[PDB]
Amino acid sequence: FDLASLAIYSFWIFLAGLIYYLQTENMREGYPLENEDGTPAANQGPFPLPKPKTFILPHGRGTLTVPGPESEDRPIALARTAVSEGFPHAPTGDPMKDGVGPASWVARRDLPELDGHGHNKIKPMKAAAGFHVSAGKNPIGLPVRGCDLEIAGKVVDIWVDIPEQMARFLEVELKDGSTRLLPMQMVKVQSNRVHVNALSSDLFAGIPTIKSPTEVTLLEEDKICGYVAGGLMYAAPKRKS
Amino acid sequence: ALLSFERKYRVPGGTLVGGNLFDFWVGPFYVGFFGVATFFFAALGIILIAWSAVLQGTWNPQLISVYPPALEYGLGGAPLAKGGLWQIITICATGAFVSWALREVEICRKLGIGYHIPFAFAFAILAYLTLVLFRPVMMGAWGYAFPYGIWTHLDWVSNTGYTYGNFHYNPAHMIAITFFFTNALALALHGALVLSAANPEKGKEMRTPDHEDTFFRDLVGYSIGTLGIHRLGLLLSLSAVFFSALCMIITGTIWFDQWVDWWQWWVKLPWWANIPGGING
Amino acid sequence: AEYQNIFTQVQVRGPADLGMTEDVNLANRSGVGPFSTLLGWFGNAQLGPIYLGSLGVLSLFSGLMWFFTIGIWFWYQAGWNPAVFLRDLFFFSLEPPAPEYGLSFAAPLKEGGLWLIASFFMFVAVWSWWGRTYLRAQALGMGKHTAWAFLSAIWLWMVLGFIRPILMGSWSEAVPYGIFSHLDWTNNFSLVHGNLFYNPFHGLSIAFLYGSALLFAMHGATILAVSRFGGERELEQIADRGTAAERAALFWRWTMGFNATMEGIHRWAIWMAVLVTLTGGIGILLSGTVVDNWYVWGQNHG
Ligand code: BCL
Ligand code: BCL
Ligand code: BCL
Ligand SMILES: CC[C@H]1c2cc3[nH]c4c(c3C)C(=O)[C@H](C(=O)OC)c4c3nc(cc4[nH]c(cc(n2)[C@@H]1C)c(C(C)=O)c4C)[C@@H](C)[C@@H]3CCC(=O)OC/C=C(/C)CCC[C@@H](C)CCC[C@@H](C)CCCC(C)C
Ligand SMILES: CC[C@H]1c2cc3[nH]c4c(c3C)C(=O)[C@H](C(=O)OC)c4c3nc(cc4[nH]c(cc(n2)[C@@H]1C)c(C(C)=O)c4C)[C@@H](C)[C@@H]3CCC(=O)OC/C=C(\C)CCC[C@@H](C)CCC[C@@H](C)CCCC(C)C
Ligand SMILES: COC(C)(C)C(=O)C/C=C(\C)CC/C=C(\C)CC/C=C(\C)CCCC/C(C)=C/CC[C@H](C)CC/C=C(\C)CCC=C(C)C
Ligand SMILES: CCCCCCCCCCCC[N+](C)(C)[O-]
Ligand SMILES: CCCCCCCCCCCC[N+](C)(C)[O-]
Ligand SMILES: CCCCCCCCCCCC[N+](C)(C)[O-]
Ligand SMILES: CCCCCCCCCCCC[N+](C)(C)[O-]
Ligand SMILES: CCCCCCCCCCCC[N+](C)(C)[O-]
Ligand SMILES: CCCCCCCCCCCC[N+](C)(C)[O-]
Ligand SMILES: CCCCCCCCCCCC[N+](C)(C)[O-]
Ligand SMILES: CCCCCCCCCCCC[N+](C)(C)[O-]
Ligand SMILES: [Cl-]
Ligand SMILES: [Fe+3]
Repeated sequence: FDLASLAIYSFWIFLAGLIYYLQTENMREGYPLENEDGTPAANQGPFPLPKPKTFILPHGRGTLTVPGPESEDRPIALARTAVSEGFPHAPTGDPMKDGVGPASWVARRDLPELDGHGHNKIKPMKAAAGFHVSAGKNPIGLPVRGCDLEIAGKVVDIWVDIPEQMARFLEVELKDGSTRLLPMQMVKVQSNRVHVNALSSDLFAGIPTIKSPTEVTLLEEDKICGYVAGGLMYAAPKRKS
Repeated sequence: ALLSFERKYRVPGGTLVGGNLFDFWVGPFYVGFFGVATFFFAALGIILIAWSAVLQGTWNPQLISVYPPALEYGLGGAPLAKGGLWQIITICATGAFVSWALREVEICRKLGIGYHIPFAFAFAILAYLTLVLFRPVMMGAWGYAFPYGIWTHLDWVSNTGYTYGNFHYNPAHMIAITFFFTNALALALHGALVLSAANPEKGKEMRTPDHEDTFFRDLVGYSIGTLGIHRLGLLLSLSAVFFSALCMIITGTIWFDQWVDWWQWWVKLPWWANIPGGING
Repeated sequence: AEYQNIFTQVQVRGPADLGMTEDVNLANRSGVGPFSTLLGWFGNAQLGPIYLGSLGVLSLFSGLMWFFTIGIWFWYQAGWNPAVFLRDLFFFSLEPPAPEYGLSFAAPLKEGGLWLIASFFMFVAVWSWWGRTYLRAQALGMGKHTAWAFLSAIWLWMVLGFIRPILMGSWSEAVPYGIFSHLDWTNNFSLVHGNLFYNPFHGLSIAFLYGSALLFAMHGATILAVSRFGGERELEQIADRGTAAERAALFWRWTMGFNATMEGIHRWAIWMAVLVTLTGGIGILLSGTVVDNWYVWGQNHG
């Protein structure tokens, strides 16, 4: 056998170990598998858990070690629809309020993400030095329309990402005078309004709310983004088209 | 078996067809109506490719090939041994890809995410349909489409391109290669930049989205940003497949001569055409 | 319709970002260039600043010298006639020394001594630029991933113009500088070697390039699909898993019966792409040095 035939045989062996490395490298969240009852699954599949690695998080926020002991750290309201594995799980309540399905949120650190300088990554624009709208229609002051074609509230500020300089949320004011953050990726900015297809007008009050008006925390975001996305499924009887 | 975080997302709903009938999983795999269609099509055609592996005579995979109807059958049907199998199997594969895509849509609605993935998968499906369907129909014969075989279909890439000279000269093909080359460069970078960050020098702290911006602004003097590089990747990719389908829809229809010759339009432009000097004067 | 997050609806601008400092030398960063509203619809609107140090200028000078050297010879070919120059632009070529000059530098200017000059500048440009990638990573405290990946590309380039030419015994084996000419060289190369479609590394290289498009398509779409949960902010999804990362993983588990992690998918990414040129360069380097005809080799060792 010649030189080329070695290089090619040698390669296929390299490639498999790579696939193995990659596959295991990708088991650092979500594993070991569970039965729907939360106990460890009998079948883990052919690949072993990797050895843990440890991330040092900036600004004294500690470390993360993956893979690690895993859990939701929250009550999940759902119940089996059938007597064997592999079926859907019926929500035991209001799925939006309960935070299940498309309405799901992870329980992330309840603390805002910080920029590399240790400052909040996300500010309402009003408190963001020298930040303004550079291009496109300015949404501020527009009324907000829910998918029921009713007016949910009005836009009172844009929450921006300081180091990436983009708009992450529209702060929206409801009838009672309190506000809510709407994911920027989940609204349509029109010339005469801002439209939200995911939520009906009446569902706007239900949006999870933040603690400090000047900042928002990872956990809070997840609850907000989760709830909003969930309306795509759960608001369908209120969506006209 | 479920991922540790999985159960909270497996909830009734999201289906395009049949309500709660097919709404359930087998192991990890979501099923739904289009899971079922996909199986049907994919398995039917897989049985049919197994059968052509009889009429051909061999069970070896480097060998088995299903050739299209010959150029004399035109757009009509052909006997199963004579390329009729191909037509069915082709129809089958179209059935499995489209089912697969809409299945992803169904999976999408249930997860409350956007449809971007099966939208992007559409372009692949679309490229394939160009080669096996659109281009053959514009041309008049099924036989102009590529055979299904590991090596023999490669023969058809060579045969086809060399009909037109060195195929490098198809201009849509050029734009296609430019997008692939760039995508792969952009994939390499993107992957590197997130990795260099999450896994910085030994014992240091994780870097930040700012460190990423900084690195590239340091390096090339511009950073496209973390929303942009995903926009970029998606765009570079789909553009490559778009110009691939295009480069091949125009070849054998609007342009059938040697592609290199298409370029004389520029060179015979009246202002510089007859000037002496250079290569063409 | 639903907003799909392909183009920005409202751009927003603050002060210019001068970047993170760490161990970088600030003397060698420029001031911030202007702001493109054009770019802002897709990516960031800010150009600059840029770090140009000693190794930076060496690279940036060399690469211009490589480029200018080709252009001068291109003008000569055009007979210094601007209208010809633009007409024949893809047809011009700066070719390497003929095979009789072997690996020697003694070949005349018009005979491809020019081409060796131009290559030298290119050689310097890339390798300096390579270390530039490492260096900027070092100063930020980051991984050398970018530079290790860029090596993979340098590999194919090093094989086409340099290493394979040495091994074959001449510079004439190298690639000419020109648009159509180099395209021809590519196609002529395949024929001379008995059809690279028979080269197993070539086939693999293709698989990775297609796969690169397939992967990045998947990935990019996936991040946009989950950008409603803050998906694109990947480093913090790594440090603390979000509902973005979760439904991202689960789309793919429910579809193909397995999935990735917010960190893991980038290992897939870097390797998918890197393997393209990696296998590519092996495929080329083995061609003519060892394997004469890929169809023929493939008749036995297949
Ligand atoms: C000598 C031959 C000619 C030549 C002749 C041709 C010809 C002929 C064609 C190309 C095409 C292409 N050529 Mg060319 N090409 C040449 C030289 C090159 C060179 C080079 C370095 O020299 C490059 C980089 C390229 C690059 C390209 C791309 C633009 C394109 C292939 C991508 C594509 O279309 O994907 C599209 C992707 C698909 C079609 C995949 C579809 C996937 C489907 C939907 C899903 C399948 C699922 C599967 C069944 C799953 C299996 C089941 C598993 C269990 C999961 N060519 C030479 C000069 N080239 C082709 C093209 O553009 O066609 C559109 C084409 O037809
Ligand atoms: C797109 C332009 C040309 C084309 C040009 C080339 C060229 C040129 C080459 C290939 C090569 C390949 N092509 Mg082809 N190929 C075409 C269209 C197809 C289609 C299709 C239905 O459209 C398929 C399934 C394939 C399949 C293949 C693979 C056997 C191989 C690597 C693909 C890859 O890695 O992509 C990236 C995708 C992934 C990594 C995902 C995994 C996809 C797996 C590998 C597909 C396996 C299919 C299996 C062999 C057969 C499926 C049928 C089963 C019975 C169900 N080609 C058209 C005609 N293709 C290379 C080769 O190795 O040839 C021997 C090669 O050099
Ligand atoms: C007639 C045409 C021949 C053919 C001949 C060849 C030859 C010859 C080669 C390839 C190679 C490739 N071919 Mg082939 N190829 C054919 C048919 C195909 C088909 C097809 C559809 O039929 C496809 C899809 C491909 C695909 C491919 C790619 C997978 C591979 C290129 C890798 C790459 O990304 O390089 C692009 C990346 C680089 C070239 C790296 C460059 C890195 C350097 C450092 C960058 C320097 C930049 C410089 C400083 C300028 C800066 C400018 C800035 C603006 C400042 N070939 C047929 C059979 N093909 C290459 C290979 O590896 O083969 C194994 C190769 O050598
Ligand atoms: C291995 C997988 C892919 C890959 C990866 C890859 N490439 C890379 C990297 C990586 C990981 C880098 O880190 C590195 C980089 O820094 O890119 C941002 C790079 C790079 N790959 C590049 C290009 C490139 N990559 C290619 C391919 C690939 N790269 C593979 C597909 C190709 C192809 C397909 O052939 C090309 C052409 C560069 C962008 C960069 C390396 C640049 C370099 O070496 O710099 C040389 C320095 C110079 C100064 C060059 C001269 C510049 C002139 C041509 C300018 C012309 C205009 C000017 C005269 C006037 C302008 C005035 C205006 C006012 C108009
Ligand atoms: C458009 C950008 C790129 C792209 C995107 C893309 N592909 C995708 C997706 C996306 C976004 C998916 O979501 C989906 C997926 O699940 O990805 C893992 C997919 C996918 N693209 C795939 C492959 C693939 N993509 C390719 C390319 C591309 N896809 C583009 C480069 C290629 C190339 C370049 O050759 C291949 C081979 C699959 C992994 C998956 C679609 C799987 C699917 O549809 O499953 C249903 C069908 C079956 C299980 C089998 C049916 C088979 C039988 C009917 C017989 C075989 C048909 C016949 C044509 C045989 C051909 C034999 C070959 C030797 C020619
Ligand atoms: C009006 O225009 C002006 C005057 C401004 C210009 O100057 C314009 C200039 C042009 C328009 C130039 C156009 C340039 C091109 C068309 C570029 C074409 C280039 C390619 C197609 C590149 C393809 C591949 C090239 C490769 C593979 C080269 C590899 C290089 C080697 C690795 C380098 C090896 C170095 C050598 C051999 C020398 C070594 C000697 C030592 C001892 C170290
Ligand atoms: C749809 C069938 C799935 C398998 C497709 C082929 C996988 C590619 C790896 C083949 C390995 C070849 N080799 C040289 C190791 O024998
Ligand atoms: C059967 C032996 C397999 C040898 C091949 C090893 C696969 C390479 C794994 C990549 C390693 C990634 N890493 C840890 C260096 O970053
Ligand atoms: C080339 C990409 C395809 C690689 C094939 C990977 C097969 C799936 C392996 C992961 C299995 C996951 N699981 C369910 C066992 O945990
Ligand atoms: C990589 C740069 C690409 C720039 C693409 C330019 C298209 C921008 C989209 C314009 C539409 C913007 N708007 C607000 C009117 O919707
Ligand atoms: C790939 C795109 C590269 C764009 C490079 C833009 C950087 C220009 C920096 C100019 C510096 C401005 N100033 C004031 C110092 O002159
Ligand atoms: C011939 C050069 C081949 C390039 C080597 C592949 C680079 C991939 C980088 C993966 C991880 C990098 N690291 C830090 C482990 O070295
Ligand atoms: C990093 C992901 C790994 C995916 C590897 C894809 C393997 C496809 C097989 C290519 C066929 C090469 N061949 C048969 C010509 O030797
Ligand atoms: C290279 C082409 C091979 C594609 C086939 C991918 C196999 C699917 C693996 C899904 C894992 C299912 N399972 C049983 C391990 O859980
Ligand atoms: Cl959009
Ligand atoms: Fe990413």
